[PDB]
Amino acid sequence: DIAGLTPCSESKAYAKLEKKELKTLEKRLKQYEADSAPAVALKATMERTKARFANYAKAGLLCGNDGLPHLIADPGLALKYGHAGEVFIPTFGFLYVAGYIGYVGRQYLIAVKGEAKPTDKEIIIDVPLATKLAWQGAGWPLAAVQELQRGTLLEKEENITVSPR
Amino acid sequence: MKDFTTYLSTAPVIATIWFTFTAGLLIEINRYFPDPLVFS
Amino acid sequence: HFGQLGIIFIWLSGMYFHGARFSNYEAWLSDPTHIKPSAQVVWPIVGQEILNGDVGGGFQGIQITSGFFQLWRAS
Amino acid sequence: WTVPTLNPDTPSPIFGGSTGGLLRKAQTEEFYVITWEAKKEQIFEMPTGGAAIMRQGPNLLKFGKKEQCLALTTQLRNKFKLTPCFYRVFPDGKVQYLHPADGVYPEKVNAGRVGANQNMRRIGQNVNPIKVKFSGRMMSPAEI
Amino acid sequence: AHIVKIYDTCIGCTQCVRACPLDVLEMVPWDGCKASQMASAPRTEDCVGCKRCETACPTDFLSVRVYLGSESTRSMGLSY
Amino acid sequence: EVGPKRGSLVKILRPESYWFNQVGKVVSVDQSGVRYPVVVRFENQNYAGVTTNNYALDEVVAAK
Amino acid sequence: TKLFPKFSQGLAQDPTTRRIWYGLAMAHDFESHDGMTEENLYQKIFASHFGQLSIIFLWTSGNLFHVAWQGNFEQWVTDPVHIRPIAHAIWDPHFGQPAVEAFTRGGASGPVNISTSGVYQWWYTIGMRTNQDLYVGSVFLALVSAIFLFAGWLHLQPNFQPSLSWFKDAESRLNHHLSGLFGVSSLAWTGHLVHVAIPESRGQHVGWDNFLSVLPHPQGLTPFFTGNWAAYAQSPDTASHVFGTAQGSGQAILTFLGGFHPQTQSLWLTDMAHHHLAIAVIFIVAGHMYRTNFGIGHRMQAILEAHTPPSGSLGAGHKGLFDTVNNSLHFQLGLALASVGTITSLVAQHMYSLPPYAFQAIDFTTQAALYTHHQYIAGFIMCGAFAHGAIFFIRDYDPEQNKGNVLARMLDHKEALISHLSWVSLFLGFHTLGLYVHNDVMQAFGTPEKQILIEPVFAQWIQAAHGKALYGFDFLLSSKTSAAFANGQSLWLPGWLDAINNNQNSLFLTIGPGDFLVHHAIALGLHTTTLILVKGALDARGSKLMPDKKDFGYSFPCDGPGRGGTCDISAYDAFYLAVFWMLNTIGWVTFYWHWKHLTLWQGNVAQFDESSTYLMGWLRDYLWLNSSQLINGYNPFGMNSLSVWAWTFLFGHLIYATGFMFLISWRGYWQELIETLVWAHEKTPLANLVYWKDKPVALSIVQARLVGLAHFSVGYIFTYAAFLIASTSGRFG
Amino acid sequence: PFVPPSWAPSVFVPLTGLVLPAIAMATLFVYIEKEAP
Ligand code: CLA
Ligand code: CLA
Ligand code: CLA
Ligand code: CLA
Ligand code: CLA
Ligand SMILES: CC1=C(/C=C/C(C)=C/C=C/C(C)=C/C=C/C=C(C)/C=C/C=C(C)/C=C/C2=C(C)CCCC2(C)C)C(C)(C)CCC1
Ligand code: SF4
Ligand code: SF4
Repeated sequence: DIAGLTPCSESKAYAKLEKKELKTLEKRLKQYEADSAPAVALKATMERTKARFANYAKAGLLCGNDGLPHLIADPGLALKYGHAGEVFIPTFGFLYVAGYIGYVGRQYLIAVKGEAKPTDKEIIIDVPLATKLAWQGAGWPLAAVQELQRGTLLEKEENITVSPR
Repeated sequence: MKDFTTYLSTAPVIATIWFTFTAGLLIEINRYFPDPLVFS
Repeated sequence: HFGQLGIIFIWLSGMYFHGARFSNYEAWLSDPTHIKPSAQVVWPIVGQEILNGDVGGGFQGIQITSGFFQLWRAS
Repeated sequence: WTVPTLNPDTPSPIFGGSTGGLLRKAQTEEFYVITWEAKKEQIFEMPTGGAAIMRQGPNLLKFGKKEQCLALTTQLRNKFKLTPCFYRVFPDGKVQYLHPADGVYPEKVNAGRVGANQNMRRIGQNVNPIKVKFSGRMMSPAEI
Repeated sequence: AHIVKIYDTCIGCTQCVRACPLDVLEMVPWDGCKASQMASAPRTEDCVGCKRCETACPTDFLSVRVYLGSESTRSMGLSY
Repeated sequence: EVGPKRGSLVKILRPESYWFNQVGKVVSVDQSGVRYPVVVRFENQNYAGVTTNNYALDEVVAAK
Repeated sequence: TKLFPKFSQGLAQDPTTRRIWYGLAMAHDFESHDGMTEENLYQKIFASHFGQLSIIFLWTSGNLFHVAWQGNFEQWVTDPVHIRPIAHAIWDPHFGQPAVEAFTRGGASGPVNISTSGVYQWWYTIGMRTNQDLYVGSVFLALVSAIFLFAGWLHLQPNFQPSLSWFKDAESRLNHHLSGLFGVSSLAWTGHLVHVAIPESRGQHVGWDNFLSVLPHPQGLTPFFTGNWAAYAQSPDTASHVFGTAQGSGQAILTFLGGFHPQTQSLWLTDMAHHHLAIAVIFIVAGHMYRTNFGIGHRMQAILEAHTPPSGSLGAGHKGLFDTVNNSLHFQLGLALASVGTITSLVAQHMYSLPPYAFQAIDFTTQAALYTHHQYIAGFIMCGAFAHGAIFFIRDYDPEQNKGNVLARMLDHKEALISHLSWVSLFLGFHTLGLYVHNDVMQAFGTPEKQILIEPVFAQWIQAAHGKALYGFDFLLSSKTSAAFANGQSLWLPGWLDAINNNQNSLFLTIGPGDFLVHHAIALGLHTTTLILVKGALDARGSKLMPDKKDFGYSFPCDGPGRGGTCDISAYDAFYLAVFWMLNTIGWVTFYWHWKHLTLWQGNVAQFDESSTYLMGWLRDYLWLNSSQLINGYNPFGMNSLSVWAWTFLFGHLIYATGFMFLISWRGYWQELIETLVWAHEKTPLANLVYWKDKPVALSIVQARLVGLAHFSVGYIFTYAAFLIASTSGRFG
Repeated sequence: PFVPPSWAPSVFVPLTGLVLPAIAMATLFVYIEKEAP
């Protein structure tokens, strides 16, 4: 398929891998009773193992000669062949959360700079203010862009200290 | 009580609660959606 | 120093409690030479349940090297 | 104020002795002598290690380097409120006096002192190292 | 011998002179500051380079600077 | 009659200062013709723990 | 006062042992010597370069002499596949009889060392066939060494010392070095290949005794002067040619076959002849570019002055840079090390994948040593390139003469440069380490299918563009309908495509997820090492913590415990910290090269593909698995030929660990300990009769960092060299 | 003509490993300790 890979659902090595893991679990099972606590736990593990291998095949992943899933990172190849969920979609999932955390922290830091004693507002968190800013961060991408266009996102070069040069 | 709630607002106490919450959420998600590898 | 003593008692209490609730001590008493002492059990999350090894006595858990089973038997 | 003259026969404190004293340097290059007056017999700490009792009246000690003499001077002034003075003595018998150079301790401003190694500029107004290059020796811009 | 320089930002606090453990520095009269006194370095041949004087200077940047130079028995702080 | 007013905010222009391009509060200005009459206080300490320093008239400018 | 060192009165007046150490360590810093002038500085450097050249040709002479005297070159040339080359003989009186027998091998008279430098394959390829060929070369290079040494003496004499302006004639030196040093040397080397090397590869002897009566080509120079240059490319060596013999050979002397000789698995000699002829023409032409005494050509100052973008994006542009470069030797040395350092890496990259010497590929130990050798040397040269760039800023940079040009503007946004290098290093480290740890946890819990394996699609896409058809991209040279495929289909693609699609050679090895992780670790190494070195240079002249750092020099201990503490604040210390990251980076590169090749050489590439995605595989399947033979070189039952590498392996660990002492424990502890030793000696009877002349003292703060770094580096190198050779040679050799 | 005698290592190895180093160290030790006129 892509880069010589093949769908895991059609991969011989992938299928053989599932048998090896289930065989290992089954070997430990036969040293216990039918419905003892250890036996139930082992059976639960085997169910998750079977579900995991079905899910990855159902997801249409690609397996190499190793018979293990490989991920596609190029946006063009991902959207071309329906691998957007491996790296492309999770890319924009992380950035939203990462920007959320960073934007919320920046809002709080600016908020307390106006207080009389900013340092004491950092070791001892102002929880009522932090919760207020935590919820308003859901719209950070909109607020972040508008700050950039209005020119209030960055400090002036003349207001930043620098070493002799 | 005002001072006690002030103590709970100190950085080490907040971080413990926050990460205890954050870790619990991630642990619980993986308990009900085991083995997530692809968004799908 | 009272705080240090109080902490040791919580620690000692935990060791005795985990022996009662999460151990194969009773099975170990019957077959001490074949059953491995174990007093810690892990939850089945993110696939960490493999650490619950086969220790004997129809029990799965982490094998302990603290020697608490031998101390309890002697007493 | 006039430069004091050292008296080699001045009595010394009651001290058993230690292995932290003078070495062969004192016999070949130089050593240092500190003298002071004691109001009463008292125990002080030797910079070389141990405790010694100062006799009432004049006292004299010999040390291997200048810093040891000025370390004892700080102890005597701060705790016992004394006024010690020490010299540099050479093996040839010459004696050089210092601290206080002019009789007044340097912390206190005194008329008649001439400023030395004073630059009438800031640190940020020194020239660049390139401008003092090939001056015959490694020279910092601060020197010129 | 090390090099010790006093710059015209000195405020005459005398802290450098007190800090020096070898009596290298001293205070002299001056008219360039409120205290009317300035630090001086007349005995740099006894300087060891500890830089306790720089630790004690309040001015920013420092008004007393030590440039470690040629070594000797005195500057190397040897008693042997 | 020389220098900025007491309590006003000034911006430091000494490149070798810890507070270069930073704003501080004027505490007093010496009128005796000394080299560095202006005294400025800062809310953030420098690497030595100091929060005050003396500056010349031309090394400080009014906020903005 | 003491005489030594004669070049510094400050050191000569020091009564302590620091005088001895510092006298050695400042010998070659001519700029810091007493009474030095600019003109005398250049004449000393010119003389020193003659000394270096004489050592190089003498070192080469020694190699030629010992192989001929004690090697088995004449036997090796007969059957290079199944004979181990001999480096030199061993005469160690400490050896026991089992050791003497163990090291006797290759049909030698007595104990010998096996060569790993590849000189046998190199010399055999260029036409050497007998021991007398090597003897004449050895005497010739010993003579050349003497001549350069004499020239070093000659140009120090009163009437032969060049003036200062002579060393600053940039246009004339570039014209000569490009056309003569590069161009003519490459043209001369083409002459050797056409006249000597190629005929020797076809079974015809050509030496100084008969080369004037032997025709390199059947048509002698008629094609050359008539423009029919294609005649020289007709009837090349066939695929059945047996190297060194006339069976299967051809007649062409200039070709573009583009592949590997089927038997020797190395580049064709007729391609290497046409290669050197081609660049020689380019270099000779390129050497007529600059102004001289004849009224034509460019003046480099004019070129720099012109290139200022009209929009002011680069400020003043390149105005004033000619004097900045022409007057500073540290700027020139930094450019020379940076350029040479990169080319050393390029040599390593291209020599393992395009082996130019016959039978080089099959000698696995030689290939491993050659790649590791040059990559570690490149790493050191790159660190030096930045060190001397930092020295330039402190010593030679003049802000007034560089006002507003590109160089000055680099200091203007140095925080931006350093901040972004910091971000890239953090990003690569977090995600590179994180993915490895994720894959390790998955393997530990027995779920190898849950790990994150990212296909190197971008790199696999490049391999497709070059003709590797495995990935099915059908791109450019991988597609038989593209114009790129068609145009080159008659010149070099048939040979190139045949080689790139052969999976038994190292030409564009197949890559997978294991290669993805390692490459991103290499990027982390390059960026972090650059971060440390770049910070050391841009902050060399000063910083907020030390605004006037330039007044103290390139290398000083510290500024004391005031202002919070200033340990390792000089630009010298930034280089010192960067050497650690350089070793770490080159280590990752050489581990990656070695493991990927061991699996290839054993045919089991699957091991690397499977075990390289988590860090336990490296520790288990590479370091632990391949140490089995090394550490058995000597054991309670006996010893074998690997006992020298086993001994050297532990020898490296010891020097490495000793370096920790100089890096962890600092001076104050040791100076106070030495003071009781001085007391003990003076009070001891029968020993205080003897006395010292230099007062014992502890090493300095700066010295111990260098001494600790030297032990760290030496132990680093010797440990891996012993393991690299022992694991590779024992496995196959 | 070039081939050295078979006994060359027996002489040169001790000479360059034990003898010349001894003279070199003695030369260097005396040189560094030498005092200026
Ligand atoms: C990190 C850099 C990078 C690299 C090395 C590649 C590499 C590749 N991309 Mg990807 N791509 C990237 C980033 C990158 N991409 C980004 C950031 C985006 C936007 C989110 C895309 C969007 C994208 C699309 C929409 C497509 C590719 C495709 C490709 C492949 C061929 C064309 C190409 O991009 O040539 C080298 C890459 C560059 C010079 C960088 C810019 C590439 C642009 C954005 C896309 C060019 C598409 C091209 C015009 C398609 C023509 C048809 C093709 C079959 C020949 C190649 C494997 C094509 C594919 O799937 O081929 C099989 C394709 O259709 N890429
Ligand atoms: C044609 C005239 C000519 C020639 C031949 C040279 C030659 C040389 N000059 Mg120059 N020089 C000239 C004119 C010339 N000069 C003029 C006119 C001036 C006055 C303006 C100068 C002023 C001058 C100075 C001031 C200095 C030199 C120096 C040198 C030496 C540089 C070091 C060296 O050997 O590099 C050899 C380099 C190469 C052979 C090429 C290296 C780059 C290639 C690409 C590397 C890879 C090639 C190949 C793959 C390697 C194969 C390896 C093998 C093991 C297989 C070199 C011998 C320096 C020196 O050492 O003096 C003693 C020096 O200090 N020259
Ligand atoms: C052709 C390139 C070149 C040249 C001409 C120079 C020239 C110079 N360099 Mg530079 N340098 C280079 C390459 C070069 N460098 C490289 C590759 C690096 C990176 C490693 C550096 C890093 C560097 C630094 C960090 C410094 C210099 C400095 C200097 C100056 C003084 C050198 C000195 O006194 O050494 C004296 C030599 C020694 C004290 C001993 C050197 C040998 C070392 C310690 C390793 C020894 C290993 C040992 C042999 C192993 C034994 C193994 C055992 C088993 C037997 C001088 C102008 C110094 C200077 O003053 O700059 C302004 C300086 O600070 N260089
Ligand atoms: C294995 C050893 C090691 C490691 C891991 C690092 C790591 C780092 N070094 Mg260091 N360094 C080392 C050895 C090491 N160094 C040595 C021997 C030297 C010679 C003195 C140096 C000299 C040096 C210099 C001079 C510089 C660095 C820099 C860096 C950073 C590079 C960027 C990076 O990877 O960011 C990613 C970060 C990491 C990989 C660090 C580890 C992160 C861990 C895994 C996080 C775990 C968190 C988790 C919740 C558990 C917490 C538990 C705890 C609360 C109990 C990073 C912090 C550069 C820097 O600071 O750049 C910004 C830099 O300038 N290093
Ligand atoms: C290249 C350097 C080198 C050489 C040639 C030798 C040679 C020797 N070493 Mg080794 N050694 C070296 C370096 C070297 N060593 C180093 C660097 C170290 C420190 C790591 C050691 C530590 C060491 C130890 C600890 C021992 C040796 C011993 C030996 C001897 C082993 C063979 C034997 O049975 O001798 C038997 C020796 C003889 C039959 C006598 C040989 C001639 C004697 C030693 C000198 C005669 C001098 C003569 C009468 C008058 C002066 C002549 C002169 C002016 C020409 C041999 C003499 C062993 C030994 O026996 O030492 C005495 C021994 O115990 N070495
Ligand atoms: C700090 C400093 C310094 C230093 C620096 C350095 C050390 C640097 C380095 C640098 C480097 C080291 C760089 C590199 C670069 C590179 C590059 C830039 C490359 C490029 C390439 C290309 C462009 C290619 C292309 C191609 C391809 C890819 C394929 C096909 C072919 C071709 C050709 C097309 C100095 C001395 C100046 C002084 C001042 C300061
Ligand atoms: S140098 Fe500094 S510490 Fe000394 S008197 Fe001047 S301001 Fe005070
Ligand atoms: S460096 Fe030390 S000895 Fe020298 S002047 Fe400063 S405090 Fe005194």
